[PDB]
Amino acid sequence: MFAIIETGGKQIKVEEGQEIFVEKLDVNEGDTFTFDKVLFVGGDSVKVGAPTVEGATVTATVNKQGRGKKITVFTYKRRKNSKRKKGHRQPYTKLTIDKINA
Amino acid sequence: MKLHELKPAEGSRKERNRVGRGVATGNGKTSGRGHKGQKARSGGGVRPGFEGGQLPLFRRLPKRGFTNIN
Ligand SMILES: [Mg+2]
Ligand SMILES: [Mn+2]
Ligand SMILES: [Mn+2]
Ligand SMILES: [Mn+2]
Ligand SMILES: [Mn+2]
Ligand SMILES: [Mn+2]
Ligand SMILES: [Mn+2]
Ligand SMILES: [Mn+2]
Ligand SMILES: [Mn+2]
Repeated sequence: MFAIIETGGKQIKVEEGQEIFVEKLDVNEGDTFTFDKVLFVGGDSVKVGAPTVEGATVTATVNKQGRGKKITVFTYKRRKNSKRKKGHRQPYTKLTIDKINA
Repeated sequence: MKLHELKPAEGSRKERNRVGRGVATGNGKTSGRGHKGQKARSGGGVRPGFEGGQLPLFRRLPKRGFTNIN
């Protein structure tokens, strides 16, 4: 029994007991988040929403509020004299699911 | 002012430009391109090819001159 939740700029498929990694969630490092936008839920019984299967909160606990590996954005125009380098590390949130639709 | 905490007056002093040290700096041709941005570099001093720093002349001078108190 899984479920699909809108949550980043993107949708996510979550089965619970399953660590997930979504966009920095602007909530605390121990609090339990409840995802509001659930599209579809699978399993033996199956709700398939319009946008939103009405009701139905997926719940997860916040584990880390982190920043991913740096990746250096380097770029250059050949010959015509002009490179540009910038490091980047994206913020995230690792949660872990518990009781989808519960 | 405690000699290990010297602080120069606000807005006085600004780091000199150093041309020719890199490219990101914005100065590696240094400046100019192709022309007389050669080392000798003589523009000429003030001129084109037609001398307009000269048209005609009017002059003379003898001893004189005072000092004004209003
Ligand atoms: Mg003359
Ligand atoms: Mn925010
Ligand atoms: Mn400078
Ligand atoms: Mn330039
Ligand atoms: Mn050249
Ligand atoms: Mn030139
Ligand atoms: Mn020059
Ligand atoms: Mn020379
Ligand atoms: Mn001359």
